[PDB]
Amino acid sequence: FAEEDIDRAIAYLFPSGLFEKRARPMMKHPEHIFPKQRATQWGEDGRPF
Amino acid sequence: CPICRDHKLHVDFRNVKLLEQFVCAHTGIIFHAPYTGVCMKQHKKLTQAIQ
Amino acid sequence: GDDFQSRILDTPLQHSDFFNVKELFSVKSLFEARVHLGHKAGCRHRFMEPYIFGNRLGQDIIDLDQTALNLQLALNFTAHVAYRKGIILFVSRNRQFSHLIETTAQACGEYAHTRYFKGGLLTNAQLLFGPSVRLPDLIIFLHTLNNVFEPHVAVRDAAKMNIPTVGIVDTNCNPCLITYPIPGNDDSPQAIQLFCKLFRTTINRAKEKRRQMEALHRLQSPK
Amino acid sequence: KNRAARVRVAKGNKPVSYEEAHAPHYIAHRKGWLSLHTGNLDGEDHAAERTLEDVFLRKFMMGTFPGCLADQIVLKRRANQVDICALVLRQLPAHKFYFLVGYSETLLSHFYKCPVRLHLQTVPSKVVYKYI
Amino acid sequence: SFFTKLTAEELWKGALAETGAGARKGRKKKKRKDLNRGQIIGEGRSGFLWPGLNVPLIKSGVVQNIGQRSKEEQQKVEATMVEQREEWDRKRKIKVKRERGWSGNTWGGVSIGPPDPGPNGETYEDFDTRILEVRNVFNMTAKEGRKKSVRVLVAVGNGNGAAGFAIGKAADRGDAFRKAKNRAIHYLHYIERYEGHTIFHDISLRFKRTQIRMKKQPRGYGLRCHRAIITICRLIGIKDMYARVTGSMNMLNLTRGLFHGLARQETHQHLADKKGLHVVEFREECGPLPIVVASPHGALSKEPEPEPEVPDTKLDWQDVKAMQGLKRSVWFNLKRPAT
RNA sequence: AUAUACCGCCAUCUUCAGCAAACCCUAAAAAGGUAUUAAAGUAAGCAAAAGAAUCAAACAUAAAAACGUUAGGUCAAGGUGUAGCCA
Ligand SMILES: [K+]
Ligand SMILES: [Mg+2]
Ligand SMILES: [Mg+2]
Ligand SMILES: [Mg+2]
Ligand SMILES: [Mg+2]
Ligand SMILES: [Mg+2]
Ligand SMILES: [Mg+2]
Ligand SMILES: [Mg+2]
Ligand SMILES: [Mg+2]
Repeated sequence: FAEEDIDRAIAYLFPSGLFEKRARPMMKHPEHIFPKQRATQWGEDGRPF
Repeated sequence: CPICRDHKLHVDFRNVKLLEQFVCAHTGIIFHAPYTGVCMKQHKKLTQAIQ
Repeated sequence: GDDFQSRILDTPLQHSDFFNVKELFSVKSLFEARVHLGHKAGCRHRFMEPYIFGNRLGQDIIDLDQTALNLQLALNFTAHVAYRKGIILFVSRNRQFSHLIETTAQACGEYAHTRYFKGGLLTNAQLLFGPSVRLPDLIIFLHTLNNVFEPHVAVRDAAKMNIPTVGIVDTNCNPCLITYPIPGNDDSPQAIQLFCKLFRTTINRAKEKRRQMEALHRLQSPK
Repeated sequence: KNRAARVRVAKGNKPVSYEEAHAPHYIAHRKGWLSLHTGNLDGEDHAAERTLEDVFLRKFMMGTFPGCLADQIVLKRRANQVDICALVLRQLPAHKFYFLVGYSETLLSHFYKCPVRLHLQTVPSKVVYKYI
Repeated sequence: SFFTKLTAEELWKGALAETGAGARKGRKKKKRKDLNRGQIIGEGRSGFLWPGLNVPLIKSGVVQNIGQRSKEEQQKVEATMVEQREEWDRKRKIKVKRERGWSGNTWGGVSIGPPDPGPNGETYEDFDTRILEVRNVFNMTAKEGRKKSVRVLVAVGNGNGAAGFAIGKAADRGDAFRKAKNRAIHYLHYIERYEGHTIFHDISLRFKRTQIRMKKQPRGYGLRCHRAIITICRLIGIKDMYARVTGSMNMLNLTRGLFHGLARQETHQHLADKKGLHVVEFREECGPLPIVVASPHGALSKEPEPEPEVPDTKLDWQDVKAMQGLKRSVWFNLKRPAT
């Protein structure tokens, strides 16, 4: 089972006809949906990296 | 006033701890009535008890 | 345990020149790098006249005896700050020496800000950088003026935050707010390269001394 | 300026749900329809009667579950069956919901002469899409 | 009709009439009320009892059935709810203590609490904040015509030598209080107190057009100063001092001038170091006994300080006039409450 | 009766680019805060933008358009505060 099959399954099981596709149901990998968090720029002592 | 509002407070010559509060610790002068806000009746009574 | 930590941090302050920074420079070395050359008399600041040896046909000359004394103190302070693991930020707005000063900070292991200084960088650090940002413990101003011939904003803003400042001050600058002023030439490439070398050798010596001091005292604890 | 179904800006302290945040021009684009029947399809009859039932069914549920509705209800008609899907806050005890479900279903099945079912999804508190 | 009935949120929105041209025109007033406050689900005027909604579903092991309260029982319940309404209404009526400042209707001299915590949980509970002026300034704008801002001057202090002031401006008074209160904690002067109760020496200064003449006083003298100076002195911790303010009574210039003078005074220890001599004190209540209050840190000198036959000091007529026997004003040294 | 108590739903500037919140700076601040070979401004929200619609594509047209201004329009869509009529 792959990402392509997932998108097809969700479209069958949750039919949505909204024109904007960002507003449709999605079961995507957390990396795709969650924005990359910029890592902390300093350590425990507080000295920037 | 401070004395009248509290009925348990008693102006007596033997109650020195109360009397001390109405005398200047540095100069030993009895405060005038406006200073502590006591009424004139109790100020006279305090002055006699301190004396 | 507690004795060892006290030894590491309190022993260095019982010696006048714990890091032997005196050897790094000499009046002769400074004179080779043209550290005694100042701006014309017209450009002179009133608070620089103490440090000026005289006027050689319109060009103020900087007494290299006062420079040597002040430079000794400034390097000594910069070493103890580096020894105690403090953050040191190099600051300059001269674009001829922007790459050299950024390269020095990287060599030392410290920080450089040679670009446009944002208003509020230090007085509004939490908003700009984050809630727990640790500010610099020392700012070294290789140049104390910006490119419009006005004091660098970080001189006043570093005093507001009570951060000590080691700055190179020339005959047209205002040393009043610099904690450790170093009177000297700020324009010549040979003068700036000498100062950059001194601050880099000084900082590296202080960091190395800390490692050795920790190893000796640490070894004693088992031994 | 357009004032229709637009929850206007305040000072960033007004919680709004997903339904409230989107203005009318986002209908069929970002947000769907709360009621789904076949009466507005082309060549279909009884739009007026389905629409009147919706108005009443919404006023009935607000009064029958006063202060317990987290969002607007969703009405779903299939054949003669009516299905009411309501997000309800967890304010009332559990047994009270069983009473109001039995009452509201039987009463609306004998009023419109159709099988009516109530579907309740309980939320701990209103879901806030954004603070405006 | 049942179809022309609107919700409570929409009914109060119109009736209250908060939004509208009236608000910008400065227009007691009606108060919103919650009508579902005391209503219990399942309770009606008719008094029916619904098992599982407004009464126990099972009672003493008996499955309850529908019922209705008698006319007498329902009348009691109706009257009881009417009583509960009165109790809740009374709560709003109550008005409780606050402390006035210099005057009952003014904010000057009013404590507004400590500044807010710092970035790393740095609490300032030991600091107190006092208001020194609240002003409603105006800026003309094309969009709004006259627009109003609240300019607040506050002072902070821990009563132990550390104090500061700031100005906060906002459109809302509550916001201006927060801005000034947290800004002033960033401008903390440390004020030197002689023995913790007074200034080290007389201080005379002019800040812009405001003149201040402070005088060092003995214990028990109390604060005899401008009400603002009394407020600041308590924040600093000064207990005994005299001050006079003349010229302009600008509150900002008085606060800036006060802190300027109090922070540029000279402690006895400093004076001994500058001149190298001992600083000795002579009290009339201790007789001729010499009291040494500060000794030079380094080397004690041996050259006596020059004592001129006639000093060239610049004297203030106000100070001297009293000792010359000139009658004072009727307003001078009146009996006042303890400060 | 009062749109000069309001909700609701709009007009106008307007397809204008701002608005407001939290901060920071000023030899005091009523207010102001930009310079890119950069000189005290910063980082989030709303609007614009983007996206969606006119069933490939673009462009275009629609739609959208904040805070305010005109006590702008509407008590006669409906509702409603206050006052008024109840043979
Ligand atoms: K209106
Ligand atoms: Mg130069
Ligand atoms: Mg009054
Ligand atoms: Mg109008
Ligand atoms: Mg138009
Ligand atoms: Mg498109
Ligand atoms: Mg747009
Ligand atoms: Mg009109
Ligand atoms: Mg009209």
